[PDB]
Amino acid sequence: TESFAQLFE
Amino acid sequence: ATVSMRDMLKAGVHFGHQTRYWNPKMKPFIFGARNKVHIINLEKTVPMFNEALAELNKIASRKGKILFVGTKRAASEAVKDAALSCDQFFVNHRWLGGMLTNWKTVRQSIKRLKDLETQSQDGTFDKLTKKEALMRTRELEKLENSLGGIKDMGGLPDALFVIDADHEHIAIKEANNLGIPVFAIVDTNSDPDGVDFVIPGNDDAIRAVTLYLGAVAATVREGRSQDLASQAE
Amino acid sequence: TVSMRDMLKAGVHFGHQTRYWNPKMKPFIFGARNKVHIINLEKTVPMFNEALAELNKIASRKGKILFVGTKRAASEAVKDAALSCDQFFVNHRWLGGMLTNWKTVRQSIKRLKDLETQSQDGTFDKLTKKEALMRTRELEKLENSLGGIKDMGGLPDALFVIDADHEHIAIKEANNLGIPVFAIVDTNSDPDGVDFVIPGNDDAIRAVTLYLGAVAATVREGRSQDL
Ligand SMILES: [Zn+2]
Repeated sequence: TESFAQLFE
Repeated sequence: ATVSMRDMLKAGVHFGHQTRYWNPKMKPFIFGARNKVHIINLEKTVPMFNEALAELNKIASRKGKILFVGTKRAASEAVKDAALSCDQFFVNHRWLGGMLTNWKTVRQSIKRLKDLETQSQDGTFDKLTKKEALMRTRELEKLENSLGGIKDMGGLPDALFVIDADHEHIAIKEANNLGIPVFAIVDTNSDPDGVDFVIPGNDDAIRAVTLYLGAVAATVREGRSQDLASQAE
Repeated sequence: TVSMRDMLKAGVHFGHQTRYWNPKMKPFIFGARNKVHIINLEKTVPMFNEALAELNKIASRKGKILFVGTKRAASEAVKDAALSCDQFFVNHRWLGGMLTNWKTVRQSIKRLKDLETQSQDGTFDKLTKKEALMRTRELEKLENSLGGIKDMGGLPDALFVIDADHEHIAIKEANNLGIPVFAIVDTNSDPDGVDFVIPGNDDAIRAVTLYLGAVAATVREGRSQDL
């Protein structure tokens, strides 16, 4: 799954 | 006691349950819905957790009794080891109903329990019968299962650290009735109003659970360091 | 050979309460905390390692080490350790004149060994008449301390003491005769006459066994290298 940091960005 | 905002990400703290079983009160800690699940907001999570860590650390410094509660079988084993490692006792699976309040009545139970343990290397050899022997062993086992891990306390504990909270709503009710502060790893389906330190994690996968256990374990060792000696060599 | 992780587990760093402390030991102390002095382990090991070297040196010439552990707790522990290395031990009161007054104690050991056999063989039995009780009880008293050195051991070449205060009487007689001494000095014990010194907790059961282990190890090793 994609990293939370990138998702939140 | 500042667990990387990324370590928990791999642990599994982000994955809650589905909407069909979602406490509407938990809205302050939501990030959206992956496959209709509910992804806890880690950014919202983390200050509270670290704050509680410090809170629990100052407790152990004042030498306030801590406690942990058993949950699922995997959770229970993990909780036991972390607790035994340092101190602060630990529950196991049932919480023995109204332990708090009926702490005086269960005190007599603890007394009988310890006597039997002592008499388990005494009464066993003499007057043993093919009937009484099974009685003694079996009863001890049952008593130990839950009462064991609490027998040490010899008094009223000054704190509590449960997991999920929902699975132990009973435990929180008694704690609220005495003032004893508590901490709970609330999840997407857990009423946190009764908790004084909302840890919006996820009681699941064990992995992440092991993280919380490891964390607090470390904070209570800092309390023991203030109770023993400072770091040096 | 011991490591910092070894001691840190046992608690060697733990020192007596603040009040009780000889300011002469301040160098071997790091920073006191919670009204308790914390030994500076960083200094302990370098000296403990040197002392183990010295003990190996001694055992090379087949010298006789003597272990002193009056402290009730460590007393039994010292007994066991001295067996593996076959060195002499004294786990009770360090009878005054133990070394200085050798002539008297030597005659005493003679009396002991003689009594030992007689009763062991059975002579004592036939006598009975409460006189057998007297000679058996005398053996017990003598063995309670004299035991451990019965096999000669005249004027050893070193003394290993757990505490550097309680056994001050021993740490003195040896200085008079010039016999080197070692001690697990704590923070409340005078660092005098100890020669090779070793800042270490002398109370905890855990820590004493650690010291006993390492010292017994080196002593037998030295015997083997000469062998
Ligand atoms: Zn859950």
